[PDB]
Amino acid sequence: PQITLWQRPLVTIRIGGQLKEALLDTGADDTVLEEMNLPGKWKPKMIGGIGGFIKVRQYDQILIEICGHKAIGTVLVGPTPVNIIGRNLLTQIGCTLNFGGSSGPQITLWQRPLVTIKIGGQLKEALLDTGADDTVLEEMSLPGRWKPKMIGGIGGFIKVRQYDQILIEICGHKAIGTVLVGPTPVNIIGRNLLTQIGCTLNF
Ligand SMILES: CC(C)[C@H](NC(=O)N(C)Cc1ccccn1)C(=O)N[C@@H](Cc1ccccc1)[C@H](O)[C@@H](O)[C@H](Cc1ccccc1)NC(=O)[C@@H](NC(=O)N(C)Cc1ccccn1)C(C)C
Repeated sequence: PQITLWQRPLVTIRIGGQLKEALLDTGADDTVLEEMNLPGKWKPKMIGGIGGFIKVRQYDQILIEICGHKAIGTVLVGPTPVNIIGRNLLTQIGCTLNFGGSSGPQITLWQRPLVTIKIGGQLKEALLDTGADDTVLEEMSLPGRWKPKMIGGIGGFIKVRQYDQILIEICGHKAIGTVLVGPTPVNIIGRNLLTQIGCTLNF
């Protein structure tokens, strides 16, 4: 199958005899599920994201079915707004990112999908992130007017500066779109620019 990124890549998993909805997320190392009470023992863990850390419980060897495909791995359970399928499970279902309509350059998720971007006129690297609505870069100087905005993620909300109609080159592809600038741990390329450069998920 192929998943487009016009929408959030939400899918049905099953985890127990339960269907759940979850987000297919290439920028997440880990898989995070909403609070549910599993039998088993767990380890305490702190995970971070945009706006800070939350505490989670780590369960090992959970089996999930993602789109008729089985995966077995570590899941973290906690007060997440959304169930996130991270690269630890996505690699097991054979999921790749493909640019150019389909293979096309093909990117595996065994490691973090980091690429070089050129943004006026520096090179940075950024994570290709199918779970993000928006593109968030580290603090930099872009020419143009901006406005304050707030965005959130795991851990909460950050204040960003929004610039519209900015040119960016992602792997030699041009995109012209909105970029948020603020105190993000990582440069994130989200669905707003991913779609411009013809990125899909395939398995
Ligand atoms: C779940 C965590 C275990 C995960 N963290 C994580 O993997 N690490 C910290 C390790 C790491 C380090 C360096 C590089 C890569 N990975 C995480 O938050 N990953 C982010 C990307 C990120 C990595 C590192 C630092 C900061 C961010 C996700 O991949 C990213 O897609 C998240 C997912 C998300 C979405 C909704 C709610 C919670 C989490 N989106 C976001 O944080 C964006 N927000 C949204 O898009 N929304 C809140 C809208 C929305 C609503 C509903 C559904 C989806 N999206 C920001 C960037 C604008």
